[PDB]
Amino acid sequence: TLQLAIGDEGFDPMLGWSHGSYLLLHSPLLKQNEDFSWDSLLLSQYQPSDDGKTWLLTLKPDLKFSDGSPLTAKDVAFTYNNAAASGGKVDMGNFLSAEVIDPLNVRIHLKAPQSTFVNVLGSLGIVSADKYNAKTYAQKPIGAGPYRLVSFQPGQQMIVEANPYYAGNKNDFDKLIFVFLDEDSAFAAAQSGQLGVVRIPPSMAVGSVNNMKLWVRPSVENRGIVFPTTPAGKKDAHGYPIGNDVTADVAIRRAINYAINRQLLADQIMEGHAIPAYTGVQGLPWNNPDSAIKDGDIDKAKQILEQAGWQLNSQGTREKNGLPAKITLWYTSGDTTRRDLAQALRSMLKPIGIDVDLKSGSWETVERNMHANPTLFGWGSLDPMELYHHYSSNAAGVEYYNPGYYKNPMVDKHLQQALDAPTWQQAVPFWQQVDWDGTTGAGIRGDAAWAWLLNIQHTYLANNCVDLGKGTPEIHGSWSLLNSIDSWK
Repeated sequence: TLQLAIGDEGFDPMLGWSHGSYLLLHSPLLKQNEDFSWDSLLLSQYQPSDDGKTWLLTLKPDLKFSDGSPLTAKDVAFTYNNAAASGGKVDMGNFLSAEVIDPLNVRIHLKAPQSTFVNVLGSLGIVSADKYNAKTYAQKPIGAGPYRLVSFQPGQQMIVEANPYYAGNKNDFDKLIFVFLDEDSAFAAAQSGQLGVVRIPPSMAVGSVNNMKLWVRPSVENRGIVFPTTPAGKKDAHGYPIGNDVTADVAIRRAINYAINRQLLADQIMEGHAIPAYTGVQGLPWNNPDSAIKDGDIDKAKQILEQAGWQLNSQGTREKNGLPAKITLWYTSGDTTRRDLAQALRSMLKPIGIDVDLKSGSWETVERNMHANPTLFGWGSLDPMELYHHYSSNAAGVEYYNPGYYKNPMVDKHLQQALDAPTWQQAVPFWQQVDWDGTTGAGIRGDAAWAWLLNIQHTYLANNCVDLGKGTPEIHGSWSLLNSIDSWK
């Protein structure tokens, strides 16, 4: 037994993998290693075709779900076909269909080559063709994860037991209880010795708890400001304004990037539980290894602005051809740390004479303003596909992606070369050129489409006897701790 307080309450793999909770009870076909390569949990073999439009998957013969029913090609095919089912929350634009070849073999058909399809194999949990959404009386959820539901009490707790049919490696906890608490009850329960693990906010200045220690775990979770890259004038299909005449100037974006002191933001806002990020894929293999800069450099930021024609006007604000550098940074309301960061960003930019006003609202309000204004966002992903979402001209203005309508046809070309690669390892050099290819890019040396700021580290208090192990950096989502669950002792 172990009791954890890692966040509130779903577990349905068809809702996708933006959150980690599905991993308690379900399993994808592959699992990512700490070094970013893939291990097969459920497959003996997988192979893309040379044209890249076909993948063949071979299941191990001895697979069952958590109720003891068999996990077969049919289940994998159903899972993929159904996740692609039209009003689905999973992104399966490039996927066409999954065919059963025999009970141990599935062929996937894609519209075009996609090096990142390996990430879908390693993320989409496999559900039962027979049992998924059957709504049968008395039937618990059925998956192939390491645990199995025993009981669920909304607003209170969940109890699970080790899944005896699990294809992977068992940990040392036969039973887990996940309690759904508020921070104060969490700490009281932690001090009482009731809880063995508690997620705490990274921005908390945590002290000592009795018989507990602090684990700081790396994450892909990040923060950044995305800039409108074109000038004002146009509108989108809902009448929302696109462009900003100030941030359309690359000198502004570069200057802001150089002026911000990331480390200082880490130490002052996030209690040192963050690291500077200069790109949206900091720490990952597909990060360009020369994309970092020496920041918190007001002098250099100033030179940058002067050489591009931004001169201090009489009001102490930078100006170019009668346009003063007055911008509004929009961010989502309801989180005091996000406000703190927004304010810090204003205060760091005053000294170079860019006047940043602050505005928050609901998502719905932010949606209307995000194409006309620099906007603070939190992203982060273990999938390089994310670079395409940020920087492809085809992602421009699709939902929350590429809100700044950034378009650079060389970056499009490198994204496409990365998608065309035959392994993710062979894609890496092309993903890296997205930032900078010797001549152009999306990154600071090139178009500075963003001011990336930080990667957050996730923080947990754990009883002294608990080892949370290792894994990939945690996702940006709730229950992100579970990526390491097969290695708890």
